[PDB]
Amino acid sequence: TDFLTEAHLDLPMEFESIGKAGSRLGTALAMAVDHEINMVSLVRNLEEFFARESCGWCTPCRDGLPWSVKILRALERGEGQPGDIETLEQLCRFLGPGKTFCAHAPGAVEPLQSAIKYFREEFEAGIKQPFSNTHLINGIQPNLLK
Amino acid sequence: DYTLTREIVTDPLNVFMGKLNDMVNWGRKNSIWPYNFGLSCCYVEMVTSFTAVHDVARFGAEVLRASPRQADLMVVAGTCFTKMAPVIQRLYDQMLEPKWVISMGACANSGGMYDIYSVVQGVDKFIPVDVYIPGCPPRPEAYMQALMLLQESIGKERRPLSWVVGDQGVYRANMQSERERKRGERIAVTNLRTPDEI
Ligand code: SF4
Ligand code: SF4
Repeated sequence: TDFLTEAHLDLPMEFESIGKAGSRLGTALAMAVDHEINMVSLVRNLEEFFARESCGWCTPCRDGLPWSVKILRALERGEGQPGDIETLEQLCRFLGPGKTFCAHAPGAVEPLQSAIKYFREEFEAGIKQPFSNTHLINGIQPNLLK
Repeated sequence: DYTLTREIVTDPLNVFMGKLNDMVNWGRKNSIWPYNFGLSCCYVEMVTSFTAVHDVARFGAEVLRASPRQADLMVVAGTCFTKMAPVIQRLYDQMLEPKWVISMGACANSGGMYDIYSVVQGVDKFIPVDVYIPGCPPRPEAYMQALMLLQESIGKERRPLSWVVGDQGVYRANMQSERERKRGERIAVTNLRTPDEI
């Protein structure tokens, strides 16, 4: 289920009330997160659970949850690179209902998108190195994209 | 080793006759008069070799002739188009002995990149060739290198001294291929300059 803030504590625990708030009622067994919990680490733990509990049938869950896991591991270690949060947002967009074979991956991407929406400053703090996907090959001048 | 035309034979070569035949070959190889014949882009690099920045006149091979009777070397530098092939054959037939042929460029060598309905696949389909130059085009110094190869071929050949005295057969030396001669130094190359610099 999507994370909610302190201001959402006043609405009733019904299906449509939580659904209009941007989350799901789910099992209605709520979990509180205090200020001492890093949201990047928490969402990393959640996505490690969800990626390792993929059944492996369909491509977006099976091959997109581990990418989000690796991005969150890099963000937790301070080795994030530009485009990582954009990749996470696109993963939340493309793992929604109907895109995957079952509802496991939409539930996987609900906390990630909610935490990026509400606690973006913790995710941007993990980006500390420039983007580098290629090493230099001696004798070949790279195509310097702008 | 030698090739006979009138057959693979041995070297036929008195001590005055051998020296004077060597002087004949030296005069022939140091006085080569190419024929002026423009086919395609390879001719542009050939006349680039004729100019001042290369100066093929140093070898004595700048005398360009518009008449095949006064030309000893025919440089087929260009594509052998089907309409031009009888012209090339007639120009080659109009030349006088001794006559040598250098194919310049992939078109003259084999047809090159034009395996097409209107191109003869190489000038050796109908005209004998003594020196082939790969390239498209070969650079002017490659033409000069082929000229030196032709001089080495000329200096090792035996031709009839006169049409009334002696053997009238033409002997052409079966020289070692340049590929096998340069295989010793070419394979030993390890590192080349990187293409990023100048
Ligand atoms: S979304 Fe469902 S069907 Fe697809 S791999 Fe994940 S658990 Fe399996
Ligand atoms: S070999 Fe290449 S450069 Fe020479 S005539 Fe043919 S196309 Fe032109």
